[PDB]
Amino acid sequence: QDYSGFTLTPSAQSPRLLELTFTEQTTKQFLEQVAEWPVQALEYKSFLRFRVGKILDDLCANQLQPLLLKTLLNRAEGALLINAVGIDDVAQADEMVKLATAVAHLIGRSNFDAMSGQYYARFVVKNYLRQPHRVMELHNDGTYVEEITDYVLMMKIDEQNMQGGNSLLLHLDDWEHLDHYFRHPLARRPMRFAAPKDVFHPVFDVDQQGRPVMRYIDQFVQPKDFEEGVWLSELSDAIETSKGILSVPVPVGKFLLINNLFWLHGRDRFTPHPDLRRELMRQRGYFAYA
Amino acid sequence: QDYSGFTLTPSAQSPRLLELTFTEQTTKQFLEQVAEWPVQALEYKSFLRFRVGKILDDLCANQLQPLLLKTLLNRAEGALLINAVGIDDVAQADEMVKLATAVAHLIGRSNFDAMSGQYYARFVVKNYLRQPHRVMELHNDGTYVEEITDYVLMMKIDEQNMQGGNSLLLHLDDWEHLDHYFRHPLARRPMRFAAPKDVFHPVFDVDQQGRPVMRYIDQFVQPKDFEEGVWLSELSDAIETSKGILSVPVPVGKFLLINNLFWLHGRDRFTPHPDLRRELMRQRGYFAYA
Amino acid sequence: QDYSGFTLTPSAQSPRLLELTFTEQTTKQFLEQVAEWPVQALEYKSFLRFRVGKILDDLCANQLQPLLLKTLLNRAEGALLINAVGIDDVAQADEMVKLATAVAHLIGRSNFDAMSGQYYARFVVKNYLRQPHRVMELHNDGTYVEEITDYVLMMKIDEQNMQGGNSLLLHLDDWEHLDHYFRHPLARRPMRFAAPKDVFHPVFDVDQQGRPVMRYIDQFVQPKDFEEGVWLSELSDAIETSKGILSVPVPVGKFLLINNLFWLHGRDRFTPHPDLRRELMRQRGYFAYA
Amino acid sequence: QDYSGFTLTPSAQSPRLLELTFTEQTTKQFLEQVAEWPVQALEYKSFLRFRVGKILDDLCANQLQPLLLKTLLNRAEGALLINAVGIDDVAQADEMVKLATAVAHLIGRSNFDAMSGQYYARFVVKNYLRQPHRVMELHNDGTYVEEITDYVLMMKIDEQNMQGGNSLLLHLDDWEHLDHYFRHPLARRPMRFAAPKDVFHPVFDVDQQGRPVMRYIDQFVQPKDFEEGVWLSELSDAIETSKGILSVPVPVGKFLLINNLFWLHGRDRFTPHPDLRRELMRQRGYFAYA
Ligand SMILES: [Fe+2]
Ligand SMILES: [Fe+2]
Ligand SMILES: [Fe+2]
Ligand SMILES: [Fe+2]
Repeated sequence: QDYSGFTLTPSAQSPRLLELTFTEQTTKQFLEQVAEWPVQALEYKSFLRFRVGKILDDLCANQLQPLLLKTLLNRAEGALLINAVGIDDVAQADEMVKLATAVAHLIGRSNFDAMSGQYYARFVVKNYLRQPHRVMELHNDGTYVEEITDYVLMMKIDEQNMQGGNSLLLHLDDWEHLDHYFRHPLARRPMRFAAPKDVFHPVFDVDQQGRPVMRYIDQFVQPKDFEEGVWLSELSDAIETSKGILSVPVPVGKFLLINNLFWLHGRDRFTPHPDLRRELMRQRGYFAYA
Repeated sequence: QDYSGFTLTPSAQSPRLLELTFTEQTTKQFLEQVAEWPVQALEYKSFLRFRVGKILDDLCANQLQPLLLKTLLNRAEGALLINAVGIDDVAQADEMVKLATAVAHLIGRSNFDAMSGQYYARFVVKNYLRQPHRVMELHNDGTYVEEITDYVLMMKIDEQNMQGGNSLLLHLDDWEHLDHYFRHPLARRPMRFAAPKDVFHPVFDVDQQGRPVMRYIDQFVQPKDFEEGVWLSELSDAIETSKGILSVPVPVGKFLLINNLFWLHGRDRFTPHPDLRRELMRQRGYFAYA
Repeated sequence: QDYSGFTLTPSAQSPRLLELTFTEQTTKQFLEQVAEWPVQALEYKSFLRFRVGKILDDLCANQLQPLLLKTLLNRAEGALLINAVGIDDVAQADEMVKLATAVAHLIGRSNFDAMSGQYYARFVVKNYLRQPHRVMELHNDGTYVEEITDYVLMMKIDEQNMQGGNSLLLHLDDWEHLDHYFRHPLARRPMRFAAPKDVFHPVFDVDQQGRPVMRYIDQFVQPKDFEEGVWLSELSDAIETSKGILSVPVPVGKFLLINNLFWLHGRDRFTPHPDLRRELMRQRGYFAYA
Repeated sequence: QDYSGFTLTPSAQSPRLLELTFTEQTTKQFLEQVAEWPVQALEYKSFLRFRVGKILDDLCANQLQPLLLKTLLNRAEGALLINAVGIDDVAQADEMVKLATAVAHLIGRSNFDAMSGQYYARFVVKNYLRQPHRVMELHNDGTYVEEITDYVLMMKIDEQNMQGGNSLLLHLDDWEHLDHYFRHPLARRPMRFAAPKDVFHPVFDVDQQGRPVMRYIDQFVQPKDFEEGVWLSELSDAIETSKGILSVPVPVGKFLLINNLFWLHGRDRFTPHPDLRRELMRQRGYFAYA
């Protein structure tokens, strides 16, 4: 398939993860057509988040939106690494926020983020949970609020003096222990989840066709007793040692966009360096389509 | 396996349907040990329904109850035809009610039946829905009340001048159109069900492992529009013409006991005869096990 | 416009009331294709009401359903007189119920009727509210239940020795006093309505575009005081003396199908005759369309 | 004061009870102007109850309605005996229902009556609670339903071979034991009232100015214990032996209309006679005024 305005190819890590790259021409026209709205105008007026999405999609002859949706909702796939030729440097952070906003608002809506007070959040890492030699464990987002998070978007804004730190991904259908954990008696028992109002939901559920989906994070699940706590500790080990995990470099200017129901994500350890600098932007939300 | 007090063999119709026959000795001892409780005492005091179950199970060295449960809950099976050597005539109707009560109360509890005002009901057929030349369509029981019916028990009390009229059975896993109907967009949409307070639930759902189960009856489903109504009418035809349907003679003194979640049941047409007489007893309820 | 399977022409009474007549060929094929479902099967299985609708629509090359909907929802129209060549005698009552059922279930669903215990009701008139010399006052149906009745269907099944008795119709946009009553302070005040649980709603409301619609009947409105009661009594007189009222003979085998939000209906007086016989069928329900 | 269409004079029993008599001319014009509505039309269409009220009031140059309201709401009065010259015989029962309906619907609305299924009820007495030698104890109406009854209307339709049976009345401000019972600790304690859903309210309350009002009947009050029951039994005796009670003959064609908050009513004993005949009509409701 030859698409209008972008190309599409499988990643080096997995055929489940597709790489979508906007052509230089699409990128220039996009930036020109959204220059009248600074990032602040997107912050203030949520309708402009959808408008910039429409602008990008029209520049791709209305082929982008159905491709995004089909890829993210397809159980066999459900993940994209996305970039635009010519947006690849920390000095273009505003342009990166604009691009990611447009893509996200073609498939749904980005929820309010408590860490920033906006629909997206940016974080800066320089040199117990912020240990460089520790892996951030695989998890799903949104486990401690009532409404389901359908997607997670993570964009690399900057990277300096950085060895390691790849994003880690696990698709449930590549996880060799899924069948063992999904069939356990505890799998579909509602458990308490709390951040530091509590919600109750199981670790596993099923999609419309009956296939397993997952809502799990070690930090926010609150086992009520020994039985639950021992089972969860083993679950954790069975995720973290999986042979199906992907290790994905996210270069500056690219972002991962993944279906949060059947992908888990995390982050690899990295080398400490006095002049290390890593900057990320995230957006999480719900799918909505006509 | 040689069981104590009963034998067990697959039916002529399907390996999914097992035939359990209590030996003559078990039958005589059972009747002796429950003779102090007439059927009326079972009607009045629901604990005696469980007591007579315990009596039958003890006579089978406590092998009956786990066999019943495992067979009814096993997706590959989930149906029994049950009888007792020496109970085979309409004059022993009381003994038949006692036997069926004991078996049912080993796996759960029989619900109140509006047609009789008791935990079981008996009906007598002699010569538009009571047409002999019409098939009673395949359906699940309990579709129009809030709590799920897990089992259906149908016992033949009497049969005279009767050609045809077999019980019809369809296990979902023998139904060739299951995949087509379970994946349709309407399959898991809650629909209104009413008898002649309304409840809302879908036609299809899933068991704990994600496999399809069904709660359907043509008469009590109330489609809200053309879309729903046309789809249900086709569903009906796809059930009634299935090649997977079993045709099971139920002789006097035997009863079918089936898992109402993944078996549908109905009844075949029969020949009119001036001196026809058919008498049935039913019991429906929920599973409960330690 | 030449339609496939039916013709369509304005009535002698008003361009707002269109007459739709199924051709003889459509009628014969329709009756052949629904002969396997007697009226009782429609009573028992509500999905078959939609199926017979689909059968009629397919015979009209799928032109009937969009024509019905557009006519009934069009403010300038909203009423049909409908018949089928060859169905015109009391001996074909079953065929008349089948036809009217098919048409109704193409535009929505007919609600349960307390007078019959079915989705339609038939009534037989032979020789204070059943006085022949009295007009049945113009009204809307469904005024004393919570959910809105969108349509009313009234079919003449039989008529013998009958002088007068036409159906009376008033479209709000032909009512010369609408503006006076819709602007009164009482027009949009919720009032109590009860049949002989009470509901509360105003006599007037507005459609989506802001135009007046009405939910009124003299018998079931319960004014709470002198002010309300005097105003309603004048409203009544202003309806009953309107110059915009239509007088429509409904011959045997025809039925009126009207939008109950902006049409009121009633019935004219008639001559007593020892051997008078009039038989009607009604169906009332809600619109539903994809 | 000379009123238009009626005269007004204090009763022989008490200055608190005024007698209002419609003149012969007002009566004839009233009957002429309401002849198009039989009593059945009033039953069917509650707005006509208010319309006939308007007709009577207009014939009294709009002086009747404010006189009715002021008299019934005035604490010093609150009771009327009402009649119309020329309506005085059982053969004019329909005219009596029309008159009483008009008066009542000028001051409020008559509630549904369970004994008749209509807004008024008629009863016929001929020769333990229906003993002739027993007094019907003084009480307030409406004590066992949630909403307050503000007025009681009792009209004599017929009387034959009748000695005694006067209506008994007690205004709270003529009751010598009021102060003793109103100040008791139990006076304002909510008690259970039930007819043969229960409501809870005290025996005494206060009007807007802080003056005592009463909601009491011996038959429907349900004391919860010895304390309540003994106090109520003494209350009863203190009402029934009061020196303030009025004894009012109600002749055929007249009706009492009383404020049910500060008047109690009952009925005196009477002589048995083989050919006794007494016929009453009642209406009870709430006040409503602009
Ligand atoms: Fe995360
Ligand atoms: Fe059944
Ligand atoms: Fe009507
Ligand atoms: Fe009373």
